[PDB]
Amino acid sequence: AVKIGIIGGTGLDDPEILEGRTEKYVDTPFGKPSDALILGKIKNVDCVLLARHGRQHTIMPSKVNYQANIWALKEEGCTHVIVTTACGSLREEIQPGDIVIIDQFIDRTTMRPQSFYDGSHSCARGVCHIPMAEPFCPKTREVLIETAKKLGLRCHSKGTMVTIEGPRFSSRAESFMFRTWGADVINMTTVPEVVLAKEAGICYASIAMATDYDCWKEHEEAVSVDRVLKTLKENANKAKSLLLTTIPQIGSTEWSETLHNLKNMAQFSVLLP
Amino acid sequence: AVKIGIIGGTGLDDPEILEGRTEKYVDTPFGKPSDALILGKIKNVDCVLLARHGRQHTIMPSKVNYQANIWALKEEGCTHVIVTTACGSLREEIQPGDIVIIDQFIDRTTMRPQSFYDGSHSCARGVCHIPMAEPFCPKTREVLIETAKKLGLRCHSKGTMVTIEGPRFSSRAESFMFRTWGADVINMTTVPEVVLAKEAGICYASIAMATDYDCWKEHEEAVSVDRVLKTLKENANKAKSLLLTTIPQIGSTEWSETLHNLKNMAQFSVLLP
Amino acid sequence: AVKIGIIGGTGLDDPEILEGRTEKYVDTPFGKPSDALILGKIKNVDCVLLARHGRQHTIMPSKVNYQANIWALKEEGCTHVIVTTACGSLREEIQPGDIVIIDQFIDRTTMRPQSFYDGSHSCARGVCHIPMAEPFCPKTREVLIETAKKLGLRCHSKGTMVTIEGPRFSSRAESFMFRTWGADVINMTTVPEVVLAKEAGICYASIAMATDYDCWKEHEEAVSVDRVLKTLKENANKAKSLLLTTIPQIGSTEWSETLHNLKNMAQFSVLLP
Ligand SMILES: C#CCSC[C@H]1CN(Cc2c[nH]c3c(N)ncnc23)C[C@@H]1O
Ligand SMILES: C#CCSC[C@H]1CN(Cc2c[nH]c3c(N)ncnc23)C[C@@H]1O
Ligand SMILES: C#CCSC[C@H]1CN(Cc2c[nH]c3c(N)ncnc23)C[C@@H]1O
Ligand SMILES: [Cl-]
Ligand SMILES: [Cl-]
Repeated sequence: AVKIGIIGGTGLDDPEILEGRTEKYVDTPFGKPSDALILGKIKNVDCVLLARHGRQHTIMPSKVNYQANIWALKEEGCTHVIVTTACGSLREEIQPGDIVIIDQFIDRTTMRPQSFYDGSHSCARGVCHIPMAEPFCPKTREVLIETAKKLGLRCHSKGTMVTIEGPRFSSRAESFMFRTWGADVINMTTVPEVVLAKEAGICYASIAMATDYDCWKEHEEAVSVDRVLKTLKENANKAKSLLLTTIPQIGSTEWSETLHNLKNMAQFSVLLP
Repeated sequence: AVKIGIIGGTGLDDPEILEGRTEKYVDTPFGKPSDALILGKIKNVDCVLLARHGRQHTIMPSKVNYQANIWALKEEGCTHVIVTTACGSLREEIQPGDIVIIDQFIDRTTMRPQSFYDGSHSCARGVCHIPMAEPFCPKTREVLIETAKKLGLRCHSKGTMVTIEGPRFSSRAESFMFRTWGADVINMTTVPEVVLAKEAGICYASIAMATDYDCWKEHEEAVSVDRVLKTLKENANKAKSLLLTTIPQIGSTEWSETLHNLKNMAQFSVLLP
Repeated sequence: AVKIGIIGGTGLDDPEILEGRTEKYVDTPFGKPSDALILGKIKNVDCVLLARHGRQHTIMPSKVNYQANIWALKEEGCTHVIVTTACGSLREEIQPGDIVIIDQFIDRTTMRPQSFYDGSHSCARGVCHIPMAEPFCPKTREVLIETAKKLGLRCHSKGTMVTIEGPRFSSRAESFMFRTWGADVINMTTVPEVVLAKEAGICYASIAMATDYDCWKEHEEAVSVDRVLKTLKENANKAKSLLLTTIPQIGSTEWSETLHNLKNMAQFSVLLP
């Protein structure tokens, strides 16, 4: 049995993707999630949708309760969390509207708790050092890549996401710099969402959608809120189709070994007295 | 009508630059500014001076209330904010005593709010993502550069400021590293001052004064508090002359289109529900 | 007269190194240290041992009270602080089990106070900007290197430690990146421990022990908590022997000029009104 958590990002957090919807507000040991969980189905598969920034997009990236969001999805019984995230492109070949099925990150955040195991919660006791060599589930990523090909979508099979704190966009010097570090796309939300999913033993993958070329590339429209939202208005349907078609495929294969290995990694990352 | 906010940095925060001075303590939604606003004039031009670290230099860079400072200057009616900032040189050609009219930054701060739009203040509602491609006003910078040439000052026309959290100085490995990233000068205060000025719709520019070569360059005196203050004692008059001569030139040209474009950029960076 | 503070890191915080042990719990203006001070001797030399993470390893790196730990050791009268720290190797030639007598750092921490002089404590008044060009005591390092050679240990004479916030391990993209920045080893605790020791006027040195190759190097066992603790179980005796044999050598040479120079650097880093 699988259950798919969906975290919707900017422009890309649409409840109408699920059939048989029911709204459920929850609390967690780490506070309230961004908004109500939306429970529902894609074909025969149970899903749980959550708007990263709230359904009215009122929560900036620095203030998103990543702990509560992941906790809530875990507690509802999710085996997988597949998210969407708008991003800037740091590579000529990654065009606005393209999907990138990211496989790595570089952290540039500064303000965010990255662990459940902070010494202050009885529900997460001990000192936990989660491995991040392979932060995203490669099996979930594989299904996303295969499905995007079946849909004929422009989709990059890997990529390194640099996650900045924000909410400001990057300077040009920063944009240039991130290119030298080997970053391929830029956003404000992947870290610590991916990290906490891993501590939760959840298969996590990210549908990154390029919306702009940040500010490094000449003769392109400058990143701005309006430019991002424009690209998403034009291209959001592709992320929706990809979730709708991927999720049944996840539901039809066997995940017990993958989930057991993740559970083991998570459990053995915690040192108790 | 222009009104010029002046934020004075280390060694470079002198009330006697203004004629017809009056002290005004203010409060803001983000707390108290570093010290009293000093209201006054340079020739016919209204100005507002504020000591970044307080007039006795009692507030370390991490604890400066950048939000309150920018808010106070905005509320007093400033159209421009021209600041001074001491810095380390990361380039042989940038000698101690030189001025750099910086045009870019790299953020290495970790502790600082970078936005007015934190979800907690009625005066700044919404989610704001300000563009930082061009963080400094190029027209204000142009007048500073032109004026420095008229004064015969050693002045670099551009440069990338890496802003570290401090209050410690950088290690040698860090200094080396920042050079590879393309940083030209190093300080602890540009970020988030520049960012918040942009959200405020204010033309912001920075008179950076090199005081040392940080710790990368052989056979130079090591950076220390005493070395910084020594260089400033010797060279502060140049920043003073540059402000005194630049500000009347700003006052004599037309800023309405520049200010309108900045106001638009700022306003359209905010998403409301 | 010398007195050697010892901070023990992961797997490497063993009270039985000291003869004539007495436990002493203390408080400081910055809160409680990680655990009781253990007072005792190595040959004729007074020492003070403190477990960085508490004796049961219950305090994650982000939550270690670096200020209290250094303060407590200073207040007990330590002239030197020699620490152990497990780390990942970022260089082929630094093999698991090797010691590195690190001489530089790159900060990647985000959550940590790095100064005693925060404006909130009467015991540390003023604005302090400590120089970090040479963060570790070269004389203490020299004795460690010489002693490791006398013991026949695999020991690297220098190295740059990148200190990450954690508690997660690095992604592969990050690991790759830190290699390009010239980092040689990776940990979560050197910063701000080294910085605060310098403000305290204490000779600080670090016995770094490589436990893994992080996640950059093919055909090596992946970093995990279990892998780290396994390497330490196998190799901790080497750090113990090195402390036991180094400390008497420190005790037998003259430190007054070295300590005076450090005290001066620390004192002149503070600006008062
Ligand atoms: C309000 C609103 C909507 S626009 C700002 C969103 C989009 N997101 C991703 C993003 C898209 N382009 C980016 C870029 N160039 N840098 C960082 N992040 C991004 C970053 C913010 O969460
Ligand atoms: C107290 C006092 C006066 S000296 C410390 C000031 C100077 N400033 C700028 C600065 C000058 N040189 C620097 C360097 N090498 N690194 C960072 N920042 C700087 C950083 C601190 O705010
Ligand atoms: C609980 C427990 C014991 S394992 C986690 C410890 C070891 N330490 C140093 C360390 C060893 N290898 C590392 C690596 N690859 N990255 C960062 N840090 C490290 C980082 C954590 O404090
Ligand atoms: Cl923080
Ligand atoms: Cl960084």
